[PDB]
Amino acid sequence: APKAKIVLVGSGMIGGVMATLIVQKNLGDVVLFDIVKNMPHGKALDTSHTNVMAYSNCKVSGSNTYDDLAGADVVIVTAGFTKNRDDLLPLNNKIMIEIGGHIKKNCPNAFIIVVTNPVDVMVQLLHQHSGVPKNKIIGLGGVLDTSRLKYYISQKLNVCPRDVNAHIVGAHGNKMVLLKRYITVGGIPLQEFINNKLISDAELEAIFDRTVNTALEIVNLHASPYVAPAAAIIEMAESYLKDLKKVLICSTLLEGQYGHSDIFGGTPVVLGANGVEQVIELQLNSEEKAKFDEAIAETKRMKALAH
Amino acid sequence: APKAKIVLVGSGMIGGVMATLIVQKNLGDVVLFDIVKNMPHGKALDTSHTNVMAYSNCKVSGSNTYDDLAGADVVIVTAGFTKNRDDLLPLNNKIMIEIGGHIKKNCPNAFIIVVTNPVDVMVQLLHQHSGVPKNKIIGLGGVLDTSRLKYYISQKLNVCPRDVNAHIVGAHGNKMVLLKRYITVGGIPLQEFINNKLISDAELEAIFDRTVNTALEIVNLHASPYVAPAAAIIEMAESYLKDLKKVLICSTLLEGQYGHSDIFGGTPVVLGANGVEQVIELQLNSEEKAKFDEAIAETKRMKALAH
Amino acid sequence: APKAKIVLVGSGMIGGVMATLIVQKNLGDVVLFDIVKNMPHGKALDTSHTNVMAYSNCKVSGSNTYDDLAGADVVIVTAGFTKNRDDLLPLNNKIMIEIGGHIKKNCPNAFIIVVTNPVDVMVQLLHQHSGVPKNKIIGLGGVLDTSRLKYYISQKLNVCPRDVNAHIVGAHGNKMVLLKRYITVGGIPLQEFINNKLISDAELEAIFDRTVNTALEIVNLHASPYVAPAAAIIEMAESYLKDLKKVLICSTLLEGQYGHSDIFGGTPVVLGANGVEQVIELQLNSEEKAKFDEAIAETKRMKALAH
Amino acid sequence: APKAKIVLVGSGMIGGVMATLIVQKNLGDVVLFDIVKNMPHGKALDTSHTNVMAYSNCKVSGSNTYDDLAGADVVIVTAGFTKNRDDLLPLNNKIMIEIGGHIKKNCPNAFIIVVTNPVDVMVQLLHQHSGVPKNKIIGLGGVLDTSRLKYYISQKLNVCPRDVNAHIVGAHGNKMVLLKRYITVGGIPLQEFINNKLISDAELEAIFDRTVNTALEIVNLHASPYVAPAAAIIEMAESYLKDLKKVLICSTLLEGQYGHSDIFGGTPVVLGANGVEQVIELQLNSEEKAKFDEAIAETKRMKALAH
Ligand SMILES: O=S(=O)(O)c1ccc2cc(S(=O)(=O)O)ccc2c1
Ligand SMILES: O=S(=O)(O)c1ccc2cc(S(=O)(=O)O)ccc2c1
Ligand SMILES: O=S(=O)(O)c1ccc2cc(S(=O)(=O)O)ccc2c1
Ligand SMILES: O=S(=O)(O)c1ccc2cc(S(=O)(=O)O)ccc2c1
Repeated sequence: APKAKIVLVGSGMIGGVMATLIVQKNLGDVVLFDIVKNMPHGKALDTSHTNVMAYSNCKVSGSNTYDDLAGADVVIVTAGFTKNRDDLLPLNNKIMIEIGGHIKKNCPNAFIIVVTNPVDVMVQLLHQHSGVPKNKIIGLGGVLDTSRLKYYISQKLNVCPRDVNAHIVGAHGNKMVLLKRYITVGGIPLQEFINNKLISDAELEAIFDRTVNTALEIVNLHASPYVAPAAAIIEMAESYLKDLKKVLICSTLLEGQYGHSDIFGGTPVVLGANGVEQVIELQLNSEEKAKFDEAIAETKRMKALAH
Repeated sequence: APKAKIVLVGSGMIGGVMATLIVQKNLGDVVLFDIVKNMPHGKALDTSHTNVMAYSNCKVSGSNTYDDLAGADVVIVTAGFTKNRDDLLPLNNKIMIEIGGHIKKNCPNAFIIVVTNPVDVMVQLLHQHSGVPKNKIIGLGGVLDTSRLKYYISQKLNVCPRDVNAHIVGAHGNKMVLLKRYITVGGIPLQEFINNKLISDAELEAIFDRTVNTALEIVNLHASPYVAPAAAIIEMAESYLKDLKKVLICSTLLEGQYGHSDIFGGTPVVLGANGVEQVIELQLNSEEKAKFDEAIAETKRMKALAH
Repeated sequence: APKAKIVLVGSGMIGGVMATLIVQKNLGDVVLFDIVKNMPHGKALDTSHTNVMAYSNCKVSGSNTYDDLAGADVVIVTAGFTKNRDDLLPLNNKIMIEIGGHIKKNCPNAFIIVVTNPVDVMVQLLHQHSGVPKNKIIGLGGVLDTSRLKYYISQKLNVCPRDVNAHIVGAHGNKMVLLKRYITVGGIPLQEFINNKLISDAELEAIFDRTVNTALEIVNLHASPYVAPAAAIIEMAESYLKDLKKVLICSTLLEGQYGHSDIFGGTPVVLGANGVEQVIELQLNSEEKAKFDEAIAETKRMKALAH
Repeated sequence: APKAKIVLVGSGMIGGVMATLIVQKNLGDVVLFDIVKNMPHGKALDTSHTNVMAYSNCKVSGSNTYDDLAGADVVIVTAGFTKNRDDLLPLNNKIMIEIGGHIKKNCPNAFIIVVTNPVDVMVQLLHQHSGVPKNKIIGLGGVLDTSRLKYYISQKLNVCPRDVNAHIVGAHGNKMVLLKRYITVGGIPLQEFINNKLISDAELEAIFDRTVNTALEIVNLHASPYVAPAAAIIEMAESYLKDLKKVLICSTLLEGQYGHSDIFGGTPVVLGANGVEQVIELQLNSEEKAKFDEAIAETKRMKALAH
């Protein structure tokens, strides 16, 4: 059908919330692909029954066959080793290479979202091996990182979480650049709320640290982050599929923005029917740019080790 | 039932989209009240059948009896003469008085939203005659006025309409204060988009004029505005009912904000389970404040004629 | 964009709720077309601002130009004289002819939904003059008529309205065939609820009469039916657009079902990406079929007068 | 807040999709309670960030303290040993006893949904130890079991999954009673589709076996069922919270229906603001009743071993 076909390359925990949310939102047919035998068929089966509860009609099928990438409109890549961090780099590069090959053969016109960490590295590797246009591949980062910052501020301020807006750029991971100057509450600069003593500078510094360290905080609580990563990816995928043209911070190919080329980094983009319709370059000051540069340098360091 | 009871005092065009949207959103039971015999029963009947299409369960009933205000959780007032403008003032004051009396008797604990124009005048009159607390009554203005500004900018910029945020304050009507400095696009100050030549200052001045004159533009096109007014009111009502704590610009009692007391004017407020949970005072400069003052003066002029 | 283009040929009251609901549901871009100068531009403007409140991104534009049918994915026809009934027949035939011509020229691949009454007559006339395939054009009837029956029963039984299912076939209008034997409550035959004394046969006979006479009841209450007609049409259009494959009772071309050919009549169909994917023929008994025959005869009588 | 408080007693896989869906649907504040230290705080944190993506405002908090049951409006019990089956019975009885004690002390007015298997046994044990009224506690079964049957049929018939309705009664588990006679497609008896050769009797027998064995099929595919169980529970909880009055098949206290008293079994009930508002007794024939009796006997056998 002219229903979108959404192929989830990797059927782990992120894959399993993504499938669930696609059905809840009736976004398209789903393929849960994985290298593990049968498991994705089992998850797919479980998930398919929710069509009833949700009043939806999305097929959800499992796959242990790469050729099921054929005809995909959207491909979401979570496959990769997670278990030092740097030693995994060349192993995951191999995974990106193999997936990129299959994308180039089976669905060269697919919109691709990469999640595999370190995302700003893996997304470019997949970009290079899949051959897809620069506007048709992006990496998960800023939507997810900002959800934490937005949420933490909204709880202090007692407002709707979505009413806090905020920008985190450069890279996903420990070098993420939190931009205090670009935080708003109901469209109003956060500095007004600081001036008013509704939230203090010291509080915000604790929230910034908490934001950066959230994955680690969840892992030390003996859980792992996958629900919010999944919702963020679906917000991105949905903006493409429904041509919403939402402004969403994602890892995209830089061509001069922030003084950087030939690298992917986190910046606000507009996602619509044509993929990345606009790359928005924040007019950073020199102090913010210095931090952006550190993010890019780290991405470059890890990319060099990936080969 | 512990379903909310929502009483629409006035069952005209705004009333009829409001009832429709309450059912679409399953927000609560609806009473379409009006002084016109039977018409609200007819609209209510029509609307009730949509429960099937929407998978909802909201009763929708008509009423020609004020005592059906009893037990209302939310009351929305659109009743009033619309057909000079100033001569209608004392006539609509009489309507606010009569409604306020019935609210005080039948539902003193209701959250009240006033739409009747000029809203910043009528809302205070109803406040005074209903006896309800200052945090439990508000007027429609800024949500609706900003929807126009946000929408027009979003079309120029090719972004999701909701991703433009903007503030219009002071009053509804021709003295509305559009604050250029408080416009953002995906949380980013609009000035960046001006610096970048994505939108010009002259364009924005045309959009500001268009925003102010939108009711008149719709009326000269031989229609009348009621769909968006209705959606805006429901966004407000929904924030209260579901305790969303959205930041929404509404007419509320001023107690010193902007140098003004003992008057209602448009400002961002937070709407939650406790009504107006926060009144947010924008840190306006002297030039913006001068325009705010003109808005208040006009409200005061018309209020004096209402008595 | 690959957003659907939905053209509403007729921008009256039904047209105005349809546009509103398309935006609420983010279903596609909307054109409000009408022969009345400027009015559809005014309604379209009003409606467009709701994109903000709804978090949607659908263009809503007015049109006084038939060529704006070009590229329509879905066309919904409400245009026609409403103000005896039979004398309007040839006048509305002329309207169907003119619209069909423009559909054939501008959007031969559009899915068409006809509302203009008497719908079972007008839909076939449009079918003949537009040249579209039999699976790509349908008429509004059963979804709307059954909404009333389902709703009235659900109120007596104190259950979710959607949990009552029911079939009304043959034609829209006074000859509609209500099939008692095909009513269920939560999938359970209604006869069990009658056996149990939760609802009586005499009650159901009053509900059947009320269902048939609902348009007239609304009109005698000094309103007119347009909200539910609009929601029903959007349920149909949405099933096509999103390939839901809902079972919905609509006027469709009969090719032997119920002993009838070369005529449109109300029966359950399945609406998906391929239009009418299945025509379902209820296995009526001779008594039910006699009533079906009367419905068809009346449609035929009026069709003969249309030429 | 007058937001509902929903306490999930057990924060495993079912608990984690339930929390996610409550936020997606903005249904109320969530507590993920578990005996495992910190894990529910970690899941709760992850889940809380989705408020941003979903435009919701639900708190999601973890808890290792039973007294956080205080003020719960809805309590959902998934805690229990899963790893023969009968040997776990007295162990899980102990868990129901401990939970029931805390419910009686902290939230005697809560609506309770039990999931712990065997559900028809555990729900009655919790009923007895919590002291709550018979209309305020139910067990998960029929909504979930029928989702499978409805889904499998809808795929054969190429219709919207929700348009298949079906009844499975008696008990959850291997003795579930699938009632062929109560299956409909778009409200039309399934036998018509059999008469028409759209689906065969032998196909349906394979689908019935598949339905019964679905948990086992998922487990043999190296997954486990938790997504659909979660969606089904939320459909139930949502019907209560929003007073939808949906007809949903659940385990409830029998007081003579089907010839059975002093036992819980699966039957259609109506869930609204007053809990179980109606217990609906299907008018089973002697052959269907014999199978119902076997279901009850097995529940009774296991209940006897639980003490
Ligand atoms: O590249 S790493 O493996 O060190 C890495 C970086 C960022 C991450 C973010 C998350 S998040 O989903 O919590 O944003 C989870 C795991 C991560 C791993
Ligand atoms: O007070 S007036 O009658 O002049 C007045 C003011 C503002 C208005 C705004 C609208 S709007 O709904 O277009 O915002 C409609 C009618 C209005 C009438
Ligand atoms: O053909 S008539 O003009 O007599 C006719 C038939 C059925 C109708 C149904 C409705 S309904 O929207 O109430 O179903 C409204 C007007 C109608 C007019
Ligand atoms: O009581 S058992 O442990 O044998 C039992 C019964 C029914 C079940 C149903 C499911 S289901 O979630 O697949 O319906 C899962 C586990 C189950 C365990």
